[PDB]
Amino acid sequence: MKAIAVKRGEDRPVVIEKPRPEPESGEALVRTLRVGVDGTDHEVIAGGHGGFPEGEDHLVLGHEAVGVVVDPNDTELEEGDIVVPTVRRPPASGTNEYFERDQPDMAPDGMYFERGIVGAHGYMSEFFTSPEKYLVRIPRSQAELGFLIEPISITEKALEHAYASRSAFDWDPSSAFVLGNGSLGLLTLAMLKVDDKGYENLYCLGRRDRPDPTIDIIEELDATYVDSRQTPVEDVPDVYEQMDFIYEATGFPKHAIQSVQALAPNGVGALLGVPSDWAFEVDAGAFHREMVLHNKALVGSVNSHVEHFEAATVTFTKLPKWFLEDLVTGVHPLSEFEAAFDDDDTTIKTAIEFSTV
Amino acid sequence: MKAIAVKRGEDRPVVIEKPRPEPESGEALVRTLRVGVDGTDHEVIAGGHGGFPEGEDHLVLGHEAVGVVVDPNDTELEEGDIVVPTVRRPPASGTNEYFERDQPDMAPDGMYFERGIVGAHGYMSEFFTSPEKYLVRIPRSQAELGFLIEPISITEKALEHAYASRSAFDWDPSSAFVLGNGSLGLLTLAMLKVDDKGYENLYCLGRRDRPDPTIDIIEELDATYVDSRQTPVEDVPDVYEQMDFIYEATGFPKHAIQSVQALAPNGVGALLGVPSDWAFEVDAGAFHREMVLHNKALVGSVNSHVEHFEAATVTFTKLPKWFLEDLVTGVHPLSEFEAAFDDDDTTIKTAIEFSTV
Ligand SMILES: NC(=O)c1ccc[n+]([C@@H]2O[C@H](COP(=O)([O-])OP(=O)(O)OC[C@H]3O[C@@H](n4cnc5c(N)ncnc54)[C@H](OP(=O)(O)O)[C@@H]3O)[C@@H](O)[C@H]2O)c1
Ligand SMILES: NC(=O)c1ccc[n+]([C@@H]2O[C@H](COP(=O)([O-])OP(=O)(O)OC[C@H]3O[C@@H](n4cnc5c(N)ncnc54)[C@H](OP(=O)(O)O)[C@@H]3O)[C@@H](O)[C@H]2O)c1
Ligand SMILES: O=C1O[C@H](CO)[C@@H](O)[C@H](O)[C@H]1O
Ligand SMILES: O=C1O[C@H](CO)[C@@H](O)[C@H](O)[C@H]1O
Ligand SMILES: [Zn+2]
Ligand SMILES: [Zn+2]
Repeated sequence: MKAIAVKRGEDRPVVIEKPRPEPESGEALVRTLRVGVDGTDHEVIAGGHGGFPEGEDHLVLGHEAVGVVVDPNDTELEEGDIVVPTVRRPPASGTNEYFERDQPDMAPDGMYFERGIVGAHGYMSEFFTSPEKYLVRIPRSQAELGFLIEPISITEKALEHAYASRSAFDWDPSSAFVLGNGSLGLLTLAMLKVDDKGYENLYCLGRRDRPDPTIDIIEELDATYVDSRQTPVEDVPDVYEQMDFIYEATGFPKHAIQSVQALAPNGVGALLGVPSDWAFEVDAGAFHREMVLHNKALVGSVNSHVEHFEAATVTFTKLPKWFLEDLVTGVHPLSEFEAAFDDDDTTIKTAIEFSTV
Repeated sequence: MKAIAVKRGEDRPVVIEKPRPEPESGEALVRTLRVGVDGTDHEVIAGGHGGFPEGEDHLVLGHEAVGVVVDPNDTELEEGDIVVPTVRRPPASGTNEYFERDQPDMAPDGMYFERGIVGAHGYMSEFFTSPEKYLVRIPRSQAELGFLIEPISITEKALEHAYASRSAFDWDPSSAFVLGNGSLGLLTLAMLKVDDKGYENLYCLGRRDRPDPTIDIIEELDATYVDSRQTPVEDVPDVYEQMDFIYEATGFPKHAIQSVQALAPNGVGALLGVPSDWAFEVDAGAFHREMVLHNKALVGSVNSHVEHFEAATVTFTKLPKWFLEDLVTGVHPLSEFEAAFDDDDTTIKTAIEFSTV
């Protein structure tokens, strides 16, 4: 079968050939439909994040996948079920408490593999296998855009933890600020528009000149575009307002620290970005005083698990159809797979199509 | 009546005389028994925190008080009840949503007064009045050390919020690290020893040379003393272990940032210190990456409300008697009030006695 992989030393994704896998007991065989591409995949290709499987020359990419079950084997899945795989799997040493208690998303470094990212091959192959417990059934009609379920689930987890941090008092937020106009940030902005917390004012930070299709999406959602070149995060409360909820999706470390200054009293910032090393001079006193005297919280979040994927299927149905059309700028057949890794300003979310239902 | 106050421009606390107050409707008249002194009071005397009441030449100090009801007026309190007042009161402009919903501890700057700290006189007077709703009845036998209920309540709130931040997954901590060996830090260390979360290993950071009575208390609680001059917070995991829970009570901004490096995966730091301005070069990338990839949280907390004071009465009963004897290094009659504001290494928690039951 064909797969899309990065090879050690090499700079770009290439096609390789591998044998079709066979499911072991408790696993199903899945025929890949579509696999999404995101910022993390680019960071994996560049060497900034993740790592190869032990004793392998390559890493099959892709962690945002939707497929169809072709052989249920000895599982309770049915032939033709549409499934989305979770990303984390137990490491070489075997299972551990995080997997046994069904919270692998909380496992630390070295206690997991992430398919397509660290220590295990991803889903950009014609077929793959997975254990039934890591395959989430989704409604058949979400098959075409089912690669969005994984990134949606990322935000479902982040919101669960951020909101939990505010659960000891009566918190009623009205403003939300998304940092970053990538596919994760834009998806999250749309999710916040339909969130039960009832946000009245939405804002999204980027650094693009008009005309730009990410700006168009932000404004079409009735949100305000904030240009960080004009208004840095720390200055936002002077120009606009203090933000009850901040979701960071830039991977820029300055935003992790400065977000505290933009938060309203009793607010929380959720941090999702995978940053590079970076040192600078911080007013630590300002950071410290704001956190304490205004009862603020910062919560980091990575990965997601089954319940978050399930929640994502509900959120998906609430998203405007125009938004999903505008977000997904290209779905490319395997024959043109290279196009999916192009990253210019007009490329928002891409995917590679391996097969159709 | 006599009161202990700081006067504008002046450097030290002095005795002043004021008329005995009269309770309005819904208020009781309380005869002050004992009022504690803490780090915040010293910061108020120095001008680093708080502020005077509008149109007043002075501020009566003291926010940690226990008293006896002498006139219940038209309240449901009874003559002779032992009470501890809460600290926050509505500002000049009147009540607001935070007070109406019974969460004044969440009110931002300008939406509260704090008696003895900002905008309103404290409790270092022979008598004071308060609304019934802000007077917490405590068991009569806690009268002698009842000024500890307020600082205990501070930690009760901080723990509620920190633990709430971890409530979306199965968190079972085993290690806790208290930063600071002041009266708040030491009290909190003892509370953690009896906490239901079941901490096995306790640690407390200070910067004293032996012999020192704060070191003695830490070791007598079966905790490990960490000297920050030898082992800074960021290096603690190399020398000792990663900490599931960190409670910051130094007011040193470096600790607010560095605590993230000392946290175990999925851990939370609670920040309580009231810091001074301070800038330095931070590895922001390290901060950001740890928060995200290891699902960490930081929560700030200030003040406390009735439910926290109630909880404190239960915690009080669990604290070892030897510990309370060692923590309270002097209770001074009003005649020797100056002694209570002495701050040398051997002074831990002090109080001023105005009267006895
Ligand atoms: N925590 C998790 O489990 C998890 C899951 C998914 C993704 N992530 C991380 O989340 C981040 C976003 O993911 P993504 O797929 O949306 O990445 P992306 O497509 O690269 O989006 C990042 C966006 O941030 C913008 N940006 C960067 N610095 C900025 C600045 N200083 N001011 C304003 N905008 C700035 C970029 O704008 P320009 O294009 O103009 O440079 C870009 O559009 C990445 O770091 C990714 O690794 C984490
Ligand atoms: N959030 C709230 O509602 C609230 C409530 C109460 C108190 N607080 C704050 O909490 C903090 C502690 O209160 P407290 O009454 O316990 O104050 P404190 O008596 O002044 O105790 C602070 C302790 O921290 C130690 N310390 C300072 N810097 C250090 C460093 N770099 N390394 C190791 N130890 C260091 C000091 O040691 P040395 O004596 O050796 O200098 C001192 O013993 C203060 O900032 C106070 O304002 C906040
Ligand atoms: O993009 C991602 O990066 C994360 C870190 O590799 C991983 O945990 C998530 O499953 C994935 O969505
Ligand atoms: O020491 C304190 O400082 C806090 C800030 O002034 C105040 O809110 C608390 O009630 C008090 O315990
Ligand atoms: Zn992704
Ligand atoms: Zn106090």
